[PDB]
Amino acid sequence: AKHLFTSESVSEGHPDKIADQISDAVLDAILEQDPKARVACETYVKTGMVLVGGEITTSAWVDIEEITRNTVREIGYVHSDMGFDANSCAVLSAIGKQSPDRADPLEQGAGDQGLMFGYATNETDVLMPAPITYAHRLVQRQAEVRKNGTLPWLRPDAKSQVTFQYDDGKIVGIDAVVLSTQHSEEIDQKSLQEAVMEEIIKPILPAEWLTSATKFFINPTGRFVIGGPMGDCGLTGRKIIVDTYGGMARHGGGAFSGKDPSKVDRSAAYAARYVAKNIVAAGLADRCEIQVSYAIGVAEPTSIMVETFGTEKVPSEQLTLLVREFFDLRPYGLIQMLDLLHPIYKETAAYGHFGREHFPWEKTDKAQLLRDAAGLK
Amino acid sequence: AKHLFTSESVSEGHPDKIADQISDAVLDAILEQDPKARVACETYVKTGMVLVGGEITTSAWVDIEEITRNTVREIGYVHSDMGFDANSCAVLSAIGKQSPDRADPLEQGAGDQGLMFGYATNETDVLMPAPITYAHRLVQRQAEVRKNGTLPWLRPDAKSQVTFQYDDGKIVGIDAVVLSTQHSEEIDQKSLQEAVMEEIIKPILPAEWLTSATKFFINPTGRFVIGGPMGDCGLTGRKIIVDTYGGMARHGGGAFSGKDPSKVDRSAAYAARYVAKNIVAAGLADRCEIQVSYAIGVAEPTSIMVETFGTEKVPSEQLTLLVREFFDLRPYGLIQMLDLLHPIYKETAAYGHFGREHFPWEKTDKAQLLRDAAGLK
Ligand SMILES: [Co+2]
Ligand SMILES: [Co+2]
Ligand SMILES: [Co+2]
Ligand SMILES: [Co+2]
Ligand SMILES: [K+]
Ligand SMILES: [K+]
Ligand SMILES: [K+]
Repeated sequence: AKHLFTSESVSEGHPDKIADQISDAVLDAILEQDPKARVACETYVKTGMVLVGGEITTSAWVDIEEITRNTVREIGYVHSDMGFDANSCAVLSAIGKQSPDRADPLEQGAGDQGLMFGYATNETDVLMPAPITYAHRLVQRQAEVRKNGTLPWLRPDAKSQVTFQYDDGKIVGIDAVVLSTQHSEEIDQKSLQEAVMEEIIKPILPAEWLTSATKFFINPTGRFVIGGPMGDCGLTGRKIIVDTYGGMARHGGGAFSGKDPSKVDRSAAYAARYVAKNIVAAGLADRCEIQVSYAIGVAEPTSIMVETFGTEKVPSEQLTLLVREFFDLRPYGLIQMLDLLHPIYKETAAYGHFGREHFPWEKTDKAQLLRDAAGLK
Repeated sequence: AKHLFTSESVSEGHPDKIADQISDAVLDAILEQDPKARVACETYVKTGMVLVGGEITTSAWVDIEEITRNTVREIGYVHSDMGFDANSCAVLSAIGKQSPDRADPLEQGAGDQGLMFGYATNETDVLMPAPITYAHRLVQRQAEVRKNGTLPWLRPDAKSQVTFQYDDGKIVGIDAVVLSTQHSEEIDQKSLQEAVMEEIIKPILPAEWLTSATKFFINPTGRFVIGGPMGDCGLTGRKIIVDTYGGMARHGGGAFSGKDPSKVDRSAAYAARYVAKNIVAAGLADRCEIQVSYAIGVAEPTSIMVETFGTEKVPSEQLTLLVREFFDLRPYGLIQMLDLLHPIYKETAAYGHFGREHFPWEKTDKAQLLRDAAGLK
């Protein structure tokens, strides 16, 4: 049966992502010097202004200003006529520093409560929903061609949204595509439309999916010239769905960036991506969504639900069974199973935390063991 | 089949909610004077500090400081030993003001792109998932008994999380309950546990659902004495799931508070709650989730999906059909259908935007017409 579904993505340099990247840049920077630092670092950015505020608990000494400005420059906001300059905006910070003050460390309990969700589906090479995969790929492409002089009239800020029509479970093709890139005053709009069609859209989207019918909307309102923080507000934790799975699978409250791995909100979610992906690369089901939860000071998850939406090749009790045998879902266990105490996190902060294959949670190393304990098959 | 599911809520005065309430307090305050003001007003609160920053476009003159402080006082943070004082914290603001500069206004296009989701299910009197209903009810109760001198040793900040076990679709009962209230240095912990059991938990949760087996965790880590902004960070748009449906139904990126109704992220989501609830009070299905999307400058939604998860009493094409006949889903249509240009919004900012019955989107006024166009039945 037909039905359509949509998902959105935004580039590096959309204001909430500028915030996400800065936070994580500070997370990495401390993790480089002190892999066991506790950090929670929420950023806010606004037209003149980056306020990076935190509670951090570490040895490390790190230069918030310098870190901030460098990140703003990588994204490329470097002159007042863009809307924001990395070399002259104000960076205020408000980071409270705490200097660091059971038998089996794996038994330490959850830092805070929470529910968190993970998905995979075999609809993609990366085991991700197609819409969120393609939306991310449009916006990536736009930062790519910007950065590499191909299309150098184009400025950082940009959104993509792709809407896919499916008949039963099966992607039929692409009903609409929308892309809106900040660009210089130099280029004008029909010429831009050809360019993004040539260079961002046609080389990313599968042709078989595009038809005579695909409604494309490229800068629909025209002249997107000042963007980024100018006239807008980024805060960490706002593009929370884009981070995940574009609205295909569910979400607990929680944001990732600027939280170190002791934070279940990040880790437990990475681990759930990891269990669900392994469940599917193993041929245990076609789609798998999984809810974990935790309660403060208990170590075991208060809840595990698995939902393979009628797509299992083994009954489900047996599934949740081996969910538990192959995975240490306790707070310190996650951190062990995925080897998290490293400065890996800024790369996460833009184009999808998931679907991207060199992160510890994307590897399908438990594939076979899951298969051949799922009976033997 | 058994499986469990969890949802979380937080009180007024959890820091992200303090932010949510302040933003919305400014939204209402302008809407009182200028119902057509465009406002987007993101707040950030941190130990000394409320930064309320915005882009606003209105006639209205309003006192951000005074508004902020009053809201902080209603929640009750009123003395340094709580962690935050409404009468002496600093309120900085950064609001850019713009003074206001097609044939059928209903045809004006979407302000921005987005996907948004709505749900109902007949699992509750209010047509909401039970977990998110009960979690909100625990935290409400805790603000209630605090505020009305029953339990006056208790301070604002608090979280609840309830985990429900279901056999097929049918709530069986409550596996675990967690509640963690900030409290004065006066009361200690065993005495507090009796009190919250007597006065917050036993009078809110259905008894038939509680058993011999219900794992209750009340202040698990003990002594929650300073809370609110002290040592933490609120930002608007962080308790985004709690706002919705606790993780039962899906989410687009988007936050509500501090956005006026021209903002699809709010409105379209309220309208989706409205269509889905009417679909179920009409007996068209048991659970209905609905995805709407929009693209910038188009007026019609780019996408409508309805998902009545095998629970329809009419086939689905016919459903999406009458989804379209009974509802004006265009940006200005939503605003018409739900009569939004009023100062109604601060009440939204704490305990659930939905499930709460005197908001324009909760009324089931299209009930019958939907029934008797759904064939006649
Ligand atoms: Co935003
Ligand atoms: Co949280
Ligand atoms: Co928070
Ligand atoms: Co948005
Ligand atoms: K964070
Ligand atoms: K959020
Ligand atoms: K907002």
